[PDB]
Amino acid sequence: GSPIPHHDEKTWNVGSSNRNKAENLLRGKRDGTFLVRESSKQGCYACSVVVDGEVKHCVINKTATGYGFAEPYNLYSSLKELVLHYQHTSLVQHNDSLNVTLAYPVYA
Amino acid sequence: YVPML
Repeated sequence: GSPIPHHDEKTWNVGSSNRNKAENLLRGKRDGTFLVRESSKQGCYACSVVVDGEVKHCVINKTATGYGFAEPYNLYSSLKELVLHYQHTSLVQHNDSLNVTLAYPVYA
Repeated sequence: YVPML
């Protein structure tokens, strides 16, 4: 049951994987399946998540106060802390199209 | 990328 798989960062952190690789990994997976990867936008990370059967990509910013999707929520000290927050909190607060949580690590 | 506010 617990601990949830998100605690093993290897289940969702796919390092320097590009967009096309991410889409290949998420193809056919259920809603809420996700990964975290480096972005083509240097200095940034990206979250790729299945929403309504489709893969969406969101930038993760790193700032002096922490990682986050947008001000004033760039509050997390590590990517793991971010992931754990959004495992229980829907991304809809940032965009009404994203009604999903980070529920299922791609490799759990 | 999806716009996030």
